[PDB]
Amino acid sequence: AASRLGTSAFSDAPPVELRANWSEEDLETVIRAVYRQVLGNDYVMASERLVSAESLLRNGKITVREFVRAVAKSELYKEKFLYGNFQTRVIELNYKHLLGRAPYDESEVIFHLDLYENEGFDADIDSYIDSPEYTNSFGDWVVPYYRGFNTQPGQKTVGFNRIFRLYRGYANSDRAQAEGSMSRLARDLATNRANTVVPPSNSDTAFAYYTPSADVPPRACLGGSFGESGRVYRIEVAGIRQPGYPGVRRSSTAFLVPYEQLSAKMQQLQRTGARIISVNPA
Amino acid sequence: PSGARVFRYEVVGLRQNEETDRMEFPIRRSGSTFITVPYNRMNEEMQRITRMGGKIVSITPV
Amino acid sequence: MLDAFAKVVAQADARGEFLTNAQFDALSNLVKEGNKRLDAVNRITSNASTIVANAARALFAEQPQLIQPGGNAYTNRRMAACLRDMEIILRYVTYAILAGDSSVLDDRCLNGLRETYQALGTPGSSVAVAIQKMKDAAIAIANDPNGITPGDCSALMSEIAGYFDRAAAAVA
Amino acid sequence: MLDAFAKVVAQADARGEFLTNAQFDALSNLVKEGNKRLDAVNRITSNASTIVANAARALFAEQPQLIQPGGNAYTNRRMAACLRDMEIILRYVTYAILAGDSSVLDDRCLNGLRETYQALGTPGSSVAVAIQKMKDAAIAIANDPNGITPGDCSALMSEIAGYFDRAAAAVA
Amino acid sequence: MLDAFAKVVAQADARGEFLTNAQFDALSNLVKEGNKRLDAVNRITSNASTIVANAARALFAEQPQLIQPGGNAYTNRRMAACLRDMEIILRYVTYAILAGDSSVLDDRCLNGLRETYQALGTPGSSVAVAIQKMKDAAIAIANDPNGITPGDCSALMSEIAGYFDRAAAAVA
Amino acid sequence: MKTPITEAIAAADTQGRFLSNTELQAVDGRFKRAVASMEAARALTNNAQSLIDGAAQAVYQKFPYTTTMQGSQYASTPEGKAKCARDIGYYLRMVTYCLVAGGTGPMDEYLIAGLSEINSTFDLSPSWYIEALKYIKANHGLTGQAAVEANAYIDYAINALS
Amino acid sequence: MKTPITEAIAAADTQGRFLSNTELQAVDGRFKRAVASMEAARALTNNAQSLIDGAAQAVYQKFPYTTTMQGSQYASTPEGKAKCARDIGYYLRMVTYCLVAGGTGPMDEYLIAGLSEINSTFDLSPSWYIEALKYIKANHGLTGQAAVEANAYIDYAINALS
Amino acid sequence: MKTPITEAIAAADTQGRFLSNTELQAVDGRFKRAVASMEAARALTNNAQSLIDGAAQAVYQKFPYTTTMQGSQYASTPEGKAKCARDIGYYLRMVTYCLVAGGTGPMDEYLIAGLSEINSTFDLSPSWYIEALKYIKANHGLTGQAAVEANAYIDYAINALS
Ligand SMILES: CCC1=C(C)/C(=C/C2=NC(=C\c3[nH]c(/C=C4\NC(=O)[C@H](C)[C@H]4CC)c(C)c3CCC(=O)O)/C(CCC(=O)O)=C2C)NC1=O
Ligand SMILES: CCC1=C(C)/C(=C/C2=NC(=C\c3[nH]c(/C=C4\NC(=O)[C@H](C)[C@H]4CC)c(C)c3CCC(=O)O)/C(CCC(=O)O)=C2C)NC1=O
Ligand SMILES: CCC1=C(C)/C(=C/C2=NC(=C\c3[nH]c(/C=C4\NC(=O)[C@H](C)[C@H]4CC)c(C)c3CCC(=O)O)/C(CCC(=O)O)=C2C)NC1=O
Ligand SMILES: CCC1=C(C)/C(=C/C2=NC(=C\c3[nH]c(/C=C4\NC(=O)[C@H](C)[C@H]4CC)c(C)c3CCC(=O)O)/C(CCC(=O)O)=C2C)NC1=O
Ligand SMILES: CCC1=C(C)/C(=C/C2=NC(=C\c3[nH]c(/C=C4\NC(=O)[C@H](C)[C@H]4CC)c(C)c3CCC(=O)O)/C(CCC(=O)O)=C2C)NC1=O
Ligand SMILES: CCC1=C(C)/C(=C/C2=NC(=C\c3[nH]c(/C=C4\NC(=O)[C@H](C)[C@H]4CC)c(C)c3CCC(=O)O)/C(CCC(=O)O)=C2C)NC1=O
Ligand SMILES: CCC1=C(C)/C(=C/C2=NC(=C\c3[nH]c(/C=C4\NC(=O)[C@H](C)[C@H]4CC)c(C)c3CCC(=O)O)/C(CCC(=O)O)=C2C)NC1=O
Ligand SMILES: CCC1=C(C)/C(=C/C2=NC(=C\c3[nH]c(/C=C4\NC(=O)[C@H](C)[C@H]4CC)c(C)c3CCC(=O)O)/C(CCC(=O)O)=C2C)NC1=O
Ligand SMILES: CCC1=C(C)/C(=C/C2=NC(=C\c3[nH]c(/C=C4\NC(=O)[C@H](C)[C@H]4CC)c(C)c3CCC(=O)O)/C(CCC(=O)O)=C2C)NC1=O
Ligand SMILES: CCC1=C(C)/C(=C/C2=NC(=C\c3[nH]c(/C=C4\NC(=O)[C@H](C)[C@H]4CC)c(C)c3CCC(=O)O)/C(CCC(=O)O)=C2C)NC1=O
Ligand SMILES: CCC1=C(C)/C(=C/C2=NC(=C\c3[nH]c(/C=C4\NC(=O)[C@H](C)[C@H]4CC)c(C)c3CCC(=O)O)/C(CCC(=O)O)=C2C)NC1=O
Ligand SMILES: CCC1=C(C)/C(=C\C2=NC(=C\c3[nH]c(/C=C4\NC(=O)[C@H](C)[C@H]4CC)c(C)c3CCC(=O)O)/C(CCC(=O)O)=C2C)NC1=O
Repeated sequence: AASRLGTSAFSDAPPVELRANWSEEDLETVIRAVYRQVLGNDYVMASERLVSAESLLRNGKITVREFVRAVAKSELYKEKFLYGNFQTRVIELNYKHLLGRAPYDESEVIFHLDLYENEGFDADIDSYIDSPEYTNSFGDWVVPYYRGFNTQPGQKTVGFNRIFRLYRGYANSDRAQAEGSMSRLARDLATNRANTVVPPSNSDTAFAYYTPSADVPPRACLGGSFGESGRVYRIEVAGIRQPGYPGVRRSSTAFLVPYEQLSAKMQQLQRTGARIISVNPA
Repeated sequence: PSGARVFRYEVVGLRQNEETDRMEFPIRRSGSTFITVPYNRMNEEMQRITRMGGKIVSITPV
Repeated sequence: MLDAFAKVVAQADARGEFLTNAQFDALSNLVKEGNKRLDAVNRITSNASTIVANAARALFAEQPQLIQPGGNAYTNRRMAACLRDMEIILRYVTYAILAGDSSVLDDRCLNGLRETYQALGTPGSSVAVAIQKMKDAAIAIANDPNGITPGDCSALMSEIAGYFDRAAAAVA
Repeated sequence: MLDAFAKVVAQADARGEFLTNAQFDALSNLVKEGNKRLDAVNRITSNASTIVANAARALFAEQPQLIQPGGNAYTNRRMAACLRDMEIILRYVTYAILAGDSSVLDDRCLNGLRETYQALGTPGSSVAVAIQKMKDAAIAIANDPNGITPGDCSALMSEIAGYFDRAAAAVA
Repeated sequence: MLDAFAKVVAQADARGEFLTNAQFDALSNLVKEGNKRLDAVNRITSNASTIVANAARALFAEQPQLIQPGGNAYTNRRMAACLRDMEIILRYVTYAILAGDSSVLDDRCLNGLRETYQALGTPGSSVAVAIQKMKDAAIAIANDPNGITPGDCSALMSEIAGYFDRAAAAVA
Repeated sequence: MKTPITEAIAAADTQGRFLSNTELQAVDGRFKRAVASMEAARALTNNAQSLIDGAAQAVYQKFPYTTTMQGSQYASTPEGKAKCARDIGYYLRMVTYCLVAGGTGPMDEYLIAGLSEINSTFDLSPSWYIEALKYIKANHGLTGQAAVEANAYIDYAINALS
Repeated sequence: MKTPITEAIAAADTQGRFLSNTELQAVDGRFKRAVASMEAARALTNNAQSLIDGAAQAVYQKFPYTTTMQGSQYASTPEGKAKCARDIGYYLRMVTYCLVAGGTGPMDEYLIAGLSEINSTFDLSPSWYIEALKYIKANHGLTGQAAVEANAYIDYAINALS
Repeated sequence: MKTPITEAIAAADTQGRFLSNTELQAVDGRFKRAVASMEAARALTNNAQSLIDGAAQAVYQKFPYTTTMQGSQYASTPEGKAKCARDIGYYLRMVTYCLVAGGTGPMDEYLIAGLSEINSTFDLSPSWYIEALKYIKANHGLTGQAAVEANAYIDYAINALS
């Protein structure tokens, strides 16, 4: 299941280490890929590229690790993400761009935030860059890639869910996303709450399903529900627009429905135009 | 300024496949490798190179 | 990395002269015998695994010191490494055959390979013996005259032998 | 990374002695002529592009070997690199002139550059000639008296020339 | 890195023969007096700060040039660095003592420490003197006759002195 | 360079696997097309001088102002006419390198890289060379699939300059 | 290697702190158990020859096809019987090493590393060694906690082969 | 499932009340009848194969046309005869389930749950299964309370099919 989830093809690793480290062409590719991963697929204009770093990069004086750090600490990166977002959101973006994953638990935010508060941002990026994870998955000669999709390293299951919150498509950039300018994985991270996977748009209608548990039914039924034979299936929906009496209200929401009624409820929801995000047993 | 003044490190061939099996990328060449280390990260870089294994041949202030 | 075509055009660009008629006809000769080159590389790559495995068995039979305790092809981890490097050399030589030039063989192999073996303490002479065993195996499989259209490909076989020899000399 | 004031304090810290009266009057002279220094750096920075471009035209006329095919400047990639490095050297030397010392210039720009060019194969002597071309251009436009409060600052111009010369000698 | 048990196993693996009875009894003797080793490491770690501080006072009394202006330990930042490195070598020697072999001491740390100081300009001889001061301090704290069940620990004391000596000789 | 042969080799090298039939098929296609490619290269090189001078005059006619306005970036002086001839000769020599290499490798590495930088610093507007390449593409005097491939490379250069 | 003492040392090294009392307690427990571990190691090495020979016969009985099938990777030849007496001996030797080291370090460094690769290149079947290890675990003739430790290492190897 | 026990539990749950004496009396009646129910279930499963075989032959005799007339609904092929055996086996298994459950719950949940819809879509005739159930109701070979309860459940199925 590749196309719907969004992982079109992320199925190899681009090193630059070679006898021909320049390789006369391959270095161009490596530079592009670093820009795509570190700057979050931002469209960097030609004039503002970090020419000084690339100089040392071909010369061999700096490794790919040093190149990634140079971009990460350069003001090019800072203007896009660091200066303009909530600090916790910046921590999330750092995890996405440098270590190719999402925060697995609240302790990650605790540690990185404390670094930022005392040592400064430069030290925060340093910690990501030289963390054991970066040193192992990548190797100072391998451009960072989104390894969060693969589960081989050893990670909390929630990680998979969480990475799909940050990656909202191949085309998407974190400077320009549906929920941008505010924390995307903050309220959930404190409560260790799982997230339903929101597939990115693909030649069909899209309705980004925000999931604030402030006003939603619980994940479980927490009762007998209607009491009819069979368990209680929780159905989510986003784009409810047709029946606006005061204005529909809470256009994106979930309903806990007993099994026997699901069919009926389904058609009602389809009538309003909302595309059901998920139907999970509760 | 308690910085700059970079030092070049020269590294003995990392035997590899000895406590570094976990490393994802396979090392492609051992030894005859020069790494530009800055003064501020010199402490950490010593730790990393030695933890991986191997030795340092020479250190040249540039 | 410059394959044969790329090599000739690169030197001609360094001199700054339009490709001369002699160079054109040399390249046309290369294309005329290209099918043979492709056939040879296909046959070598189809038996890659068997080539490496048989050569390895022969090497450890002829030089038991390697697999005796305390030797460099002991511990089953170093055995895996040795097999890996033999097949790596075979892979890059097949790349070279397809290219028609030794550029790939020297770039991403043999360049700072002698030093790595020398620092690890692995005998480079034994590595050369292994390369030679693989040379005989590959040249035989690449000149096997049964199952294919007839012809003479001795020139290409000598070229293959030259690549293997270059590698063996560079490591020993 | 030091500037002129930092240079005198660093020396005095090495000796362990309070700033001597000679150093005090030297730095007072530096500040009394500070506006001159600022004007010079402003003029050079404002004309950076034209300085580099004119110097480049002159260089590729006085050493046609570099431009002629097979010279370290053909291929239009290496041409871009040459222009890039000329501008880089100008940038760091302007940093130095604003600072008033050469520490910034020798810490980043020419800190081993000679070895880099020696390995690349680019002649360091020609690079020095290019730096000299830039030197005369920049000196001329900084000493241009047309449209500014008058007053002789030959000393500052000599210092600018000295920094360019230090770079040119260090790269060759 | 290896420890005592690991060291004998590794030598036996190099030859390829099961551990002989003599090696078995040797390591059993080592583990029989292991509580001595634990006591020594516990006492040294509990007095780390005073060990380094007293040794530092003695070092700068014996070689005042270091704290005079312009010397390598001057300016209070390099003084902090000097204290840090003294504690670092103490820490790695403590690791070695708990292990029972100096393998860890020479495998991480002292692996080019001499070289790093030589490049920095820091006098290795002075470092050696400091290591000796710490040697006396540590042997005293680990050999104090008061506060523990009486017995013999002189063998381990000679071993500890040996580790400190190895560090001092490797850094100078 | 990005030569089809070495592109296949690199594709196999990044995945650490012996050359599969995929790469062999690619190289086979290159050898099949090489007959026409070499014919095209021979055609362009044999009449190279004629095409170079014709293109120079074409640019002079399309942009008369380039032959009159004073300045270093003009061919008003005989030295400027010489440099113009040298540049258009470079373009033709590079296209004949690309034809023989079998791909856009030569054009990419020995030209088209930082071309924007150079054309902006010395103020050589790309349009001049674009029109010159257009003349070459119209007067090359090739036929068949050889003409097709020669045109394709020329147009790659044209679009790269734009 | 992954010896208890050394892993405690590495754990302290990653934090950069002197060995705290927790680590010292751990290594003290190691030393306390070492007396029994070395007694078991002596017992295993004193009857090593009988164990190796018995395991070689056990695998011959479980897989008769392996003693008749012609080929290099079979014990149908006397050379193959020598190879069996070599490899089974290596596994028993590694078990004794693990017993002395108090951890799986030796097993990982000298056996398990790359075992998957080797059994595929030389056409060996892991099941052979698995059966041999089972025989060794049943005839080791140890008792008590020492027996528990030895059987744990043997089963580690068994599960690694599988 | 509409087991008597679970029915009482649900009746108390919808009112959020602790189990009153009335519910306890009902469950006691269940347990009183359960001795005969379990005896009957054991009897039916002891003769399960014989009962299914006999019922199969009964419908083959009562409707001979079903064993000759062409059509997927008919058993004019060995696979169709297998389907007949399978379905009468389903009915017998459901009867045993209902006997142990002490109620018609199992019969309603795993059968009699759109039986009309399915037989109509396939166009299979209810009469077939009705006669098969009749044979089972006569050949069950029970006596006493067990007999009356088992025949009651079989008749429930019969009237539900119509
Ligand atoms: C500290 C700032 C800094 C400097 C100084 C620097 C120098 C520098 N110049 C380079 C290239 C180059 N530099 C030149 C320069 C020249 N060619 C000539 O004919 C002239 C004589 C001369 C200019 C006056 C050329 C031709 C190359 C290209 C080498 C190549 O790719 O083949 C390279 C090779 C790798 C690359 O192009 O990125 C480096 C590292 N890099 C830096 O980051
Ligand atoms: C935009 C910069 C920024 C802010 C503001 C921020 C807030 C923030 N404050 C936190 C903790 C906290 N913040 C407070 C704050 C307070 N407790 C009180 O009793 C007071 C009323 C109040 C202070 C006056 C407390 C108690 C915690 C700890 C919560 C916990 O561990 O459960 C945490 C939890 C993670 C951690 O402790 O590392 C976050 C994310 N994070 C940020 O990056
Ligand atoms: C490879 C597949 C792919 C696509 C398609 C893609 C789209 C894409 N277009 C963007 C920007 C943009 N897209 C447009 C597009 C347009 N504005 C208009 O007026 C027109 C109607 C229209 C062009 C037809 C603009 C103006 C921006 C810049 C917005 C900004 O950065 O502020 C951005 C992010 C902001 C940025 O440029 O940094 C992305 C991610 N990203 C991808 O990876
Ligand atoms: C009492 C609290 C309350 C709020 C806040 C509320 C919001 C609200 N506004 C809606 C519609 C809408 N709201 C807008 C609003 C805007 N369109 C624009 O172009 C602007 C950018 C923006 C105003 C400046 C639009 C266009 C729709 C219709 C969307 C559609 O039919 O697709 C809908 C969708 C269903 C409907 O139309 O009834 C909701 C739920 N409803 C509520 O009951
Ligand atoms: C793809 C490019 C590439 C090349 C060329 C390459 C060669 C290469 N082979 C190596 C090791 C090795 N090579 C061997 C090979 C041998 N053992 C023997 O007994 C024989 C004499 C010989 C084979 C015939 C062994 C055993 C090692 C590992 C040494 C060790 O673990 O101690 C090493 C040292 C680090 C390592 O183990 O990887 C390199 C770099 N590696 C590469 O990634
Ligand atoms: C964890 C293993 C490890 C070791 C062993 C190590 C040594 C080490 N000590 C250093 C600094 C230093 N070390 C000293 C040490 C001394 N100065 C003296 O006067 C005495 C003779 C001596 C102490 C007795 C000094 C003065 C510096 C600062 C040098 C400078 O930048 O000026 C530096 C240079 C980078 C820096 O820290 O500023 C290294 C690499 N670094 C490491 O990461
Ligand atoms: C996908 C890559 C690829 C392969 C593998 C391939 C095989 C291939 N080999 C061919 C011919 C041939 N192959 C050989 C090969 C040999 N003659 C000998 O005596 C030797 C023992 C052996 C070489 C070592 C010869 C002589 C011809 C015919 C003449 C020629 O093409 O030069 C031909 C052309 C005529 C034909 O057989 O259909 C093809 C297509 N073609 C391909 O496109
Ligand atoms: C949690 C880690 C840990 C520690 C630290 C520890 C201490 C410890 N040290 C002991 C013995 C001992 N302690 C010493 C210590 C000394 N004797 C001398 O004469 C010297 C002055 C001095 C060297 C420091 C000696 C000689 C023994 C004798 C028993 C033996 O050698 O194993 C004993 C056994 C008898 C006793 O309780 O004293 C314990 C339990 N036990 C532990 O489990
Ligand atoms: C192989 C890749 C490559 C290219 C493309 C290349 C072009 C190139 N042409 C140049 C100059 C020039 N080229 C021309 C050419 C022309 N005059 C005209 O009237 C026409 C419109 C035009 C020809 C179509 C002129 C006038 C200059 C001098 C510009 C100046 O000095 O200001 C220069 C500046 C340095 C010099 O004088 O050589 C470069 C780098 N050099 C290269 O190595
Ligand atoms: C120190 C750890 C270590 C291990 C484990 C190891 C395994 C190992 N077993 C091998 C072969 C072999 N292993 C066997 C073993 C068996 N044959 C059978 O019929 C049985 C079922 C089974 C024994 C019970 C045989 C017959 C060979 C030779 C196969 C050949 O030469 O092709 C080889 C190939 C080299 C050789 O011929 O010895 C290795 C590397 N090598 C090592 O260095
Ligand atoms: C446990 C609940 C349950 C019931 C009740 C059940 C009955 C049942 N019997 C079926 C078919 C069938 N049943 C038969 C059986 C017979 N052939 C005869 O000659 C007789 C008259 C008759 C036996 C009385 C045949 C031939 C079919 C296939 C009819 C077709 O494919 O159209 C089918 C259609 C799907 C299939 O091919 O199996 C169902 C659903 N399946 C169930 O899961
Ligand atoms: C606050 C922003 C800012 C400014 C305005 C600046 C430049 C600057 N140029 C100045 C004047 C001047 N500029 C020149 C330049 C020259 N004239 C000549 O005939 C010589 C050839 C040459 C000396 C090399 C001279 C002589 C003065 C007057 C003396 C001086 O203050 O420098 C002055 C003093 C009077 C004034 O305000 O104009 C300033 C502040 N640097 C800055 O950062």
